[PDB]
Amino acid sequence: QLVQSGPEVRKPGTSVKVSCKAPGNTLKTYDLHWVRSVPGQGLQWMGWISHEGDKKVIVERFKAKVTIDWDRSTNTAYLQLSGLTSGDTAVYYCAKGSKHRLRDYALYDDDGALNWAVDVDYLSNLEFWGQGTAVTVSSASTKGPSVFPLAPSSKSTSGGTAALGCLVKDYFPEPVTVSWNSGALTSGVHTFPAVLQSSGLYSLSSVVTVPSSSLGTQTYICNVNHKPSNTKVDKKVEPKS
Amino acid sequence: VLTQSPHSLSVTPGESASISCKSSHSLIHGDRNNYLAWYVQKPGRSPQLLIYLASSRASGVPDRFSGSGSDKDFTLKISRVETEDVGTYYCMQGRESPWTFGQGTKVDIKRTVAAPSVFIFPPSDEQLKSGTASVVCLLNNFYPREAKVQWKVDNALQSGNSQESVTEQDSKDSTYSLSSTLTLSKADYEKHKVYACEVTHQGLSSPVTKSFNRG
Repeated sequence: QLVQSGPEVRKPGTSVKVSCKAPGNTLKTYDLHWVRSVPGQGLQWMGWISHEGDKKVIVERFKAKVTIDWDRSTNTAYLQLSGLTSGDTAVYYCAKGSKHRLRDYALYDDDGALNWAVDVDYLSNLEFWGQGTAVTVSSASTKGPSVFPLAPSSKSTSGGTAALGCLVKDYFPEPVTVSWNSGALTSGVHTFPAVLQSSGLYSLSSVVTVPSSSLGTQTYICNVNHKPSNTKVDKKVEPKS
Repeated sequence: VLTQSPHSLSVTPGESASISCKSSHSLIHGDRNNYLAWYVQKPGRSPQLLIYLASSRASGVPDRFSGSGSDKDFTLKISRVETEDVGTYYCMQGRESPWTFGQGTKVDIKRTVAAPSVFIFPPSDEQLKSGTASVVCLLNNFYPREAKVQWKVDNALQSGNSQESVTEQDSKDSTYSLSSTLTLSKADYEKHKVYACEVTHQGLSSPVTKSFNRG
């Protein structure tokens, strides 16, 4: 149970500030962590802050352009990406965790007093995670999606079942939500994830398999909504042979 | 390093799944403390904790999840696997700095093999009017996720001008769907006659070519 800020879109070279926190004064005794999730590349631990506040460590990869912080008065935590590149387009996770703190070294006075001591922190777990914040880095500008029909035909029919769909092409940025018959058509619907084209614009395909008995009987309209361009699109898919 | 195994995993429902994590160096400090944890990241969800200190179950975590091993060899065991458990699992160490994750393990629900019905869609008149040609091949409801797709234009296979995506595994029938999109210029599109989607899959008795004639 951790709440983070909404998704972010940045032109290259700029900076993005990401916030995250539990409700109120919940997990003050839990350490702050930041994990990076690149879709299809794995999980990445960036850095951490001790709940005591005597530690703030950042991994060499992110050392140059990343800042972590936490002002204890609002209890709220922050992550800062600067000098953004295209390779910084990833999902950023915050996490609260427990740990072990055991003294590894000690140096004493000649009369017994402790002169110097070093502690070592051992990660126990990351128990509480945030919803996640998506950061997108591109030179592209906001562009409304072109919607084209995937017509059902003789070639797109197997047995007694046919398939049609909408093709959402060349938009920016994500996300695009696709519906069929305003939510009335649910069974057999397959909406694939958007693919990043060579242009820098996304393309998306939403399909649904229907019996050929319905092609004349029923009407199949896809609703394509794209908030960033303030566009909602209704397109009717017909069988044109 | 942390080396997690296997890279991919498929479990017939109601069986047991064993994922391993192996450290080059010791993960024990002091008395008997193995600082290695296990996590899940289900599709569309944030990571969530399963096991910590090698063998300790987190709160609200089903009894089927267990941890074992020590020092170097570590194993996550999921038994009585259900549809809920599908996702990517990660191991994480907390001994040496910096703390790192495992490379991940895609856990999959294994069903009986299902061949895909392959569909094909020519470029619409609406899109051709806009000066671009996009050809779509659709493979529906198949298992496993591994499918090989090739685009032939005048029986010359296309390379570097197509890109595909797969749906997440459907919870109902445990199958996938693939949508490949071949993009061509309007000029190049009408300079060629036949367009085909050559699909190979385990379920298929023989490689399937869904083709249409331009015009």
